[PDB]
Amino acid sequence: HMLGKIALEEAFALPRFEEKTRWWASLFSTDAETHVKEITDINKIRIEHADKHGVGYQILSYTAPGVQDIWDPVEAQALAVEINDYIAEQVRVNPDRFGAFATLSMHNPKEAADELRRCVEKYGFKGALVNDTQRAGPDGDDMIFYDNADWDIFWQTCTELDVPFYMHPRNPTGTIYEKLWADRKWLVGPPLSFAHGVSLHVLGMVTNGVFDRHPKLQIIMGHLGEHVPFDMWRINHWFEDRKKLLGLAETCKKTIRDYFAENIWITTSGHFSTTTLNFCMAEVGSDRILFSIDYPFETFSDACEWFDNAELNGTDRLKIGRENAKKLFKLDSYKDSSA
Amino acid sequence: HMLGKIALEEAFALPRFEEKTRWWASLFSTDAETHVKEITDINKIRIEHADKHGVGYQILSYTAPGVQDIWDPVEAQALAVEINDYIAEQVRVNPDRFGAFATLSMHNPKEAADELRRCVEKYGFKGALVNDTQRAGPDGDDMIFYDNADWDIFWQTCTELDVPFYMHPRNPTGTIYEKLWADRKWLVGPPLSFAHGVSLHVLGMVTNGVFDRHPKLQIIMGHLGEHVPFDMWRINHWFEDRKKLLGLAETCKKTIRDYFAENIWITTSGHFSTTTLNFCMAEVGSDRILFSIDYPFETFSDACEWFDNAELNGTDRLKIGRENAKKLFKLDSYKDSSA
Amino acid sequence: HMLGKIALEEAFALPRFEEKTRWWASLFSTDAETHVKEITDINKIRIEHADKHGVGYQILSYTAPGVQDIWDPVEAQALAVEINDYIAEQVRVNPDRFGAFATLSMHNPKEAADELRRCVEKYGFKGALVNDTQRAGPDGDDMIFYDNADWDIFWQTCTELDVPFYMHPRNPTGTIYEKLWADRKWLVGPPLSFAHGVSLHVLGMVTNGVFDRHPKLQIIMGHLGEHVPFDMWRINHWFEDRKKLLGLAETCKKTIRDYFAENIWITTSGHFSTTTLNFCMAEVGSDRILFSIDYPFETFSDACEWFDNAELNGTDRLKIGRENAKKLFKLDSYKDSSA
Amino acid sequence: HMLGKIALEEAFALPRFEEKTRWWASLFSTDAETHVKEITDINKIRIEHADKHGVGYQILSYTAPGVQDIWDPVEAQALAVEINDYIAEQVRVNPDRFGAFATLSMHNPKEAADELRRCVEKYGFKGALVNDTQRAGPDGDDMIFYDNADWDIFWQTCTELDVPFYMHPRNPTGTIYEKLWADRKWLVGPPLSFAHGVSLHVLGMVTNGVFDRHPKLQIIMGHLGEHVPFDMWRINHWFEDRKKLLGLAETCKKTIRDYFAENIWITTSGHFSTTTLNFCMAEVGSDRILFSIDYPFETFSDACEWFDNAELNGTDRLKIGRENAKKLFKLDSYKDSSA
Ligand SMILES: [Ca+2]
Ligand SMILES: [Ca+2]
Ligand SMILES: [Mg+2]
Ligand SMILES: [Mg+2]
Ligand SMILES: [Mg+2]
Ligand SMILES: [Mg+2]
Repeated sequence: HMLGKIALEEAFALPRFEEKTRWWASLFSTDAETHVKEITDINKIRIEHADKHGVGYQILSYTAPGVQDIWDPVEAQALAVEINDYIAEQVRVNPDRFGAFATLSMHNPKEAADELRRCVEKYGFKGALVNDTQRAGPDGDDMIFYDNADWDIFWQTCTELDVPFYMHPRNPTGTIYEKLWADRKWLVGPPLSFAHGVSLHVLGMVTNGVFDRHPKLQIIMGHLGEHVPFDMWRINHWFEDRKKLLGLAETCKKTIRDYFAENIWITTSGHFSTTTLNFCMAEVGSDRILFSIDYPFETFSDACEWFDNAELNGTDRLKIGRENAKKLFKLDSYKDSSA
Repeated sequence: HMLGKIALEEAFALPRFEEKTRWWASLFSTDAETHVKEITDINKIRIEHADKHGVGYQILSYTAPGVQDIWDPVEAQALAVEINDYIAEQVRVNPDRFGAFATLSMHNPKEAADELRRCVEKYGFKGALVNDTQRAGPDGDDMIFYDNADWDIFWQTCTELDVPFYMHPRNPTGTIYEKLWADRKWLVGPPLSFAHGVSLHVLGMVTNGVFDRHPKLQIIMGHLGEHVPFDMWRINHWFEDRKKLLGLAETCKKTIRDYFAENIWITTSGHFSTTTLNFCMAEVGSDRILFSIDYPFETFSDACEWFDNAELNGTDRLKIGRENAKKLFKLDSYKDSSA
Repeated sequence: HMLGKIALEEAFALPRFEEKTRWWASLFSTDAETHVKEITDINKIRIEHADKHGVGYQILSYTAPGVQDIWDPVEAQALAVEINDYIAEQVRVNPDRFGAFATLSMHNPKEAADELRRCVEKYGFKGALVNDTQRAGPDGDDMIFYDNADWDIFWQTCTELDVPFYMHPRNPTGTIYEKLWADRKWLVGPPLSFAHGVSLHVLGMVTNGVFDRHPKLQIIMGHLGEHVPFDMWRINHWFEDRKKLLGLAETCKKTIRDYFAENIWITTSGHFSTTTLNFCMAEVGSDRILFSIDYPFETFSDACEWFDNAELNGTDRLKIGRENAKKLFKLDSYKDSSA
Repeated sequence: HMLGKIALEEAFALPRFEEKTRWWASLFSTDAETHVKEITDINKIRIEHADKHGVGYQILSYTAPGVQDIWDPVEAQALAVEINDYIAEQVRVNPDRFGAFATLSMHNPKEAADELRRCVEKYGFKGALVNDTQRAGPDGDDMIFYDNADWDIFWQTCTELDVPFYMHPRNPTGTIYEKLWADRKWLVGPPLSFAHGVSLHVLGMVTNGVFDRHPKLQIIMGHLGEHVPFDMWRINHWFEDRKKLLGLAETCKKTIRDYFAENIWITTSGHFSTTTLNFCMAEVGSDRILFSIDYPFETFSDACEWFDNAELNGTDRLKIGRENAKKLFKLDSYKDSSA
């Protein structure tokens, strides 16, 4: 019933990466042929789906693992630039229906800062979406986290442009994959490993003071917060009543609840559960929750039939469905934006 | 107000390991001197606390990381035997207040099976409590998981004795620690890493068919299920609607909800949140939730004041507080067991 | 697709009361012709609905206001006897699909007790269902309540036979209707007036000591408890911390939560809300919640599609759907009872 | 330890009505002497409580049953004028701690509108608080409801001044008390009768079109909405899917959820339940929930210790504790308003 919804965990892939798309689809799709067409399509099938399910605006982003899988910094940077140029041309076809997040190589803070700036200033991109850590090292076995002082120049750019950063998952790779996941591989992705990566990274940003140095910074997590709201009580207790008396306070000046009120957002991507949504409204607050889908790994029908029909007060259905995002991303009018 | 409560995530340490106890306390306690005395005491301070807070019975278990930190199999086995002999003598002082879980070396399935059998048949231990994977390899960088066919002999022993297995966390070590945790070390333990280990292991047991080969097996998780109930909807969706059409059904014959109804238990250790408890009652069911404390990392006061005073229907307060555990562990009478 | 569900707020009417049936339908049905057919049918339409929606067993009862609308005691008693004899003959056609509640005139405690006893002993009825207070007095403007010593012989018959009593609503009538409802007539029935009557009556039983004199007595309320769970905290507070220091304790010896654990049941009739069900699971406990429909005022489709597909743990879906009622009504078998 | 909280179901009585005050206290207080002192005090005991419990601002109102108990219209109106003049003088001593609601005789719409207007324009009162229906008729056994066209001039005055109307309960009286309550008298007041009256009246305003004729009108209910949120699903179902196909749509143009998003507020007075608050956050939305106490029938300690320490996200703690009310009542400053 609700129209003008905004979705913002919505992936695309370059047409020239069909092999990579099919490999990823072999893990996460039950219809590879349909998946290939849907993840590459922008302006036809995606619009048909959105027209049928009351989605007015979609903020598109590059599929995982995307650029974060690329450990050669020169190749990674060139791919990020290529993807951003590509999607900017695609969204120009229907700008009243689509915006985009920047795709970044995260090998170098200044390089990523400059490319984010290019995307926002040249193309009007709405923020950045990065698939967790950047693979690095001679054969990609290292990983680059962004929760340290080397990345201050990048987070300062996010706050200067006043745009959010969506911390999306990626698959485990290298030694981590071999040690923890190969022998229980069906847990890779949405069932468990994705959330383990994102929650580690975002709570690393918390405990390493990123939101203290950059109190304006907005970080978004999918999948109703990648487990974190479930342990809001336990994290807060073990911070305020334990670790904050042992040294954590030196690099973490506020409570986990403060950071969720001031800095962190969660979306409903891939987690179409009213019971869990209700629990998140208590632990995080409806003001900090955004509707999203996770297309094409999830269907518009599943996400939108769920949300349109969920038992929910009308105030929060409007906020989660579009008004929260309209404010956060400073959106102009779009289809059914005031319907 | 409720008396005769049962707690079963309650740790002790051997008096001769004071240095190890102090190191662990430097991470997880704000009063090392009191912690040292409390984790070694069995029959005096522990009883004073329990008498003040309506705890009739405690099932004791060895502190983490315990034997799972020991990668030399000969040393590990000898320590497990030592600990079990020690605690059996300690609980004989007040058997109406204390039982114990077996402490095991998990280097070898048959060895662990035999020691569990010794503990149950000789000492009347109530089950096993193991701190996640067993460190192994020449310098302890390897880890032994129990979700495979080599461990069938061990899980068959659990079901033959009809006793549960409590999958407790341990700290990350070796390469995993260096790669994921050293640069965000305040997340080690209760704030995040503990739950990541246990949930991986237990969901590995699920997806590798342990509960299919051993449908009577009962596994217990602390900390309200180590995130898993939060993603019950998402795991079930990505199993039944995705991975089960891609190959998971070959080694996983039931739904995640079936396994929580038939095989898995959660406790309230270290997670004194009525809002989260309510959400777990919806996702898991009050019949599958056990009260516990996590002493001495948590206080009796915190856990028992919370639970005694939580808004809760009287049926579930009695079940979670003691009647669920009385049935699961086939308990004879104990202090206030019918009060 | 749970099978073998039990529903027990399921109404029929005598064919000879068509004019009265059409008047009730003019208030509470959008399709009077289908309503007349459905409320008078026992063994065809009703069975077809149950076959399509996984309902194995239904306990049938007489429509409201029913005998409680009849203020002439002789006419009322003869009608009750007629109804019970009638429904006994009809449910003989499908004893594995139907049981019945006794229909009673509640003008006289001994008369009602004798007729309940005849129904149970002669016909195997499962209990009694009564539409709130009995209309009485010259023109029916008086009300007979059952929460007093005159009714002890009746409550004792319920506990002796060990069958429950379903306190169903009826419409407001006479001076009460004129004074409170006529100027806001769209609130009559399920929107408000029904719950106001039942909660008054049942909380009257509580505060007048009925469950103290008859501790084994089981009372069932529909519609998730007619508001009472919403105020569980508030009622308990204003009893234990206020009124029970001013005189209530003289006739009310347990807490409201005690009575919901020991004496009171709620059903899901006409209240197909998972959010509200979850809240009742917290305030009342899943052990004390029964599935029901409220057919034909509600459809099988609405009730069963909601419950079959509600997000709920498997343990509580089985209990609420059938196992709670199977135990309460001592059902050893019926269609799909162990499906 | 949230400071600057706003409470607004906070009662006073005139010193000259001591006998009436002691009678009300005999029903609803366990300490009559303290009650008399607290309900008549404005500027000493009340301020001390607020200083100790983080309440910056209180909107005071006259005790129930108040002017609504007075069936002589001339006496009732003179009493209202007296009360408003009185409380205006008392709150001048602490304008950064107190505002007031108008006390009204509701015998005549124009008379009430004129007195509300005098209170707002002359004294800066914040709205009106009325104890349900106005007693009227020879011996006060009649009731005046406000959900009809006669009261349009009054509702228009509320929207013109842009101030809300608090529908507070009163005791049942006369024939209604005798017929429904006298034989179960411990249910009178907070346990049940209060909510039955207020929900009847407010849902009467809904179904008689008051919010359609006056879409800007704001109505406040105490006690987490007097049961209505519990039946949000059921009311909405029986309106939109039943009664609105039989005639309700002629005088009721929006859904019940619409009216709770646009016109109706609930407060936490006398209902210090986080479980129930969470449920109301789902059914009503945190934006429409206001903190309040119900002093001196409830203590500051109970209300404020509950709310200050409730598990709640930080965003909603600030909104419910003060920011919602700050916006509704256009408060630019008061003690600790931005603390
Ligand atoms: Ca006919
Ligand atoms: Ca005096
Ligand atoms: Mg995604
Ligand atoms: Mg522990
Ligand atoms: Mg019914
Ligand atoms: Mg009040």
